[PDB]
Amino acid sequence: IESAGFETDLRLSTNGLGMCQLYFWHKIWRKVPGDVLDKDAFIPKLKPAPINSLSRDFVMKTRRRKG
Amino acid sequence: VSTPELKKYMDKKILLNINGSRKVAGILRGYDIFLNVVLDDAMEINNHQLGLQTVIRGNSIISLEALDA
Amino acid sequence: NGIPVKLLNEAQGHIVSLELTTGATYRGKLVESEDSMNVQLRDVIATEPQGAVTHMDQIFVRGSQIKFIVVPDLLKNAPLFK
Amino acid sequence: KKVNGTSYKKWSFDLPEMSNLYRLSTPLRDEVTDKNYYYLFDKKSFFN
RNA sequence: AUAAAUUUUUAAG
RNA sequence: GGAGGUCAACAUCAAGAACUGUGGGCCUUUGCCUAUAGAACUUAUAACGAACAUGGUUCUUGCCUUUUACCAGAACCAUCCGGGUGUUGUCUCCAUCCAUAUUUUUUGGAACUUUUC
Ligand SMILES: [Mg+2]
Ligand SMILES: [Mg+2]
Repeated sequence: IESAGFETDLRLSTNGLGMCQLYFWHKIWRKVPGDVLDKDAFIPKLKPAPINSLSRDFVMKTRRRKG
Repeated sequence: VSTPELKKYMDKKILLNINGSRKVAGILRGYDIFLNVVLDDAMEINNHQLGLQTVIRGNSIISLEALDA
Repeated sequence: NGIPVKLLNEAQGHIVSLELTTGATYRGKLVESEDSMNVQLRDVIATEPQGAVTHMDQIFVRGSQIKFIVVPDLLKNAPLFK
Repeated sequence: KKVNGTSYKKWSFDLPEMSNLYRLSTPLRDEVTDKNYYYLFDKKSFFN
């Protein structure tokens, strides 16, 4: 989710020297630093949420898309 | 120059059709670039075995037709 | 190197016919050939010089004792010669 | 050798000359040696 | 941690 | 006969990724299928031009008394300064494949005698 713009960020920032590749093999996974169920999580409203809760964010969103 | 590819026939019983309308049988043990054959012994074709192991010269071989598949 | 040898090699796979010094014609799938025409063949019939025929599995023949080899006429076409 | 003739089309040169011409033209030379330098500046990025 | 820059004049009625 | 020319004329240059001729079969010339020969120049971050102008109509705007002249985008079209290749003519300058004999080839295991047909 953090890689949405990564490649072009890199390739420009170095003035065309450099390169990047993003690939998914080992199928690693990781905890999202938030706590999935919390009422008090801070909803940034147009900002990237603070790391203390990113999970309550992601879930409170996906549940809105689904239903 | 190149080795006769008889590694398929290694450790199998073969009818060595040999010079002068004769025959030999026996399990294949080895060979060389001249096509000499070293084989664990068998009969001369009614029938009679001579030797424990046998070595056939290259020139003498008409054919070595496989008894086993 | 010999072009006949090359031809023989090419004929690998195909059903070649094959007479010896003895005059004992064979006909079979050519398994392997070498510079010295040390042919191996599969599913091979074996005619005696007198007349009678005998089926046999995987014959080996040493080119020294080979007389002439018939290859299929498709190989005439291409692309060994030029 | 060096040119067609008086009609003056289709020039052809040798290596040493092009070495010297390449030397003298440095202030007007393009100077950028790789394609990858143009990334969002090529045409298609302008059309887009 | 920002580097984001429109124009511009003559005739006739 | 060769080299050229700030010479000319006539062809050809945007397409089913595409040209032309020819042989054979079917329909009845076209067209389809099959066989064969030759394809200059231009094209894949697409094009004759490693460049870069203007005009017409139609819409959308922008200036904003009205028309020329205009502001900046689009669609459809044209004009203009140039270019390549091919053929012919003309003009100018010159000339009449190992090198060698001891098991896979070429240093042979060939010959003699006899029967049948
Ligand atoms: Mg008036
Ligand atoms: Mg009026």
